Amino acid sequence: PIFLNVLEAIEPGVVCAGHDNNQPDSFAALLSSLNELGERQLVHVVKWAKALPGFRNLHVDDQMAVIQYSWMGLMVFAMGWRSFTNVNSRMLYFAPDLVFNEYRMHKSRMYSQCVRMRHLSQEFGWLQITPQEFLCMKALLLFSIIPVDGLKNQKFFDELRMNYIKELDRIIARKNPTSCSRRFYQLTKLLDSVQPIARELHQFTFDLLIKSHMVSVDFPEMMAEIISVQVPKILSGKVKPIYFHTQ
Amino acid sequence: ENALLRYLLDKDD
Ligand SMILES: C[C@]12CC[C@H]3[C@@H](CCC4=CC(=O)CC[C@@]43C)[C@@H]1CC[C@@H]2O
Repeated sequence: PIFLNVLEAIEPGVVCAGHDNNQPDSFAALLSSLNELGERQLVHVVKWAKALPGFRNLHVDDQMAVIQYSWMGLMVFAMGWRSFTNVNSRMLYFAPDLVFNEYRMHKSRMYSQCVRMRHLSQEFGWLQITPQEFLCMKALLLFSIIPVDGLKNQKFFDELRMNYIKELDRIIARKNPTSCSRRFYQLTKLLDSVQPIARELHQFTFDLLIKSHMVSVDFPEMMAEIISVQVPKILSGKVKPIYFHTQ
Repeated sequence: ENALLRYLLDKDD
């Protein structure tokens, strides 16, 4: 199982947000900690992506692009998984030092978004998603959002995405075709469900960046740049998710 | 051109 071996081997470890849990909750402290967590996880997503089979055959500008567009979805999906495995989706396990209960979901001013993320987490339970299905699905999320005008070398991206879909299908293949078919259907629907969540978070973080000075929310270096240059391309429709099913 | 991100992509470390 060469492909699964690799994904297992390269999977990032635990990342802490640096949140002070000894202090009372506030919108500013929670969001500043989430922002710092995003920066920390981005460092890990880059190291991971570089190690994915075939990633480096992409044009370097395209490597940059897929990372810059896909991080929100990737990170939401991984957080959904952590939440499922660590706390049976009861709370949102952003990091060991940043676990959102309902009060934090309210104080963060992201309650509705948190609801959807917890629903995603529950799906891993409801669908009985395996660790190996999770790994293949997460890898595929890196290749699920691109410019409508295409990438620099679209053909190499298309080939890579194709191969990650095939690896997912293999990990699903059940000597009964109907079982594998229903399963692939379910998992592709679940992958699609990440995108509207990521989009709502894109809008929220962009709006927050625009007003960050007014609410005492800190955005680290890479996050601020990505959210001001790359995220607006998503929000303006220049960059769109790749859906399996018609929305 | 995100310099910090490109640096992370370019560095081996
Ligand atoms: C983008 C954001 C900071 C980074 C957060 C994001 C919510 C989803 C998320 C889950 C993680 O596990 C890493 C941090 C991220 C990626 C937050 C929504 C608003 C805040 O500005």
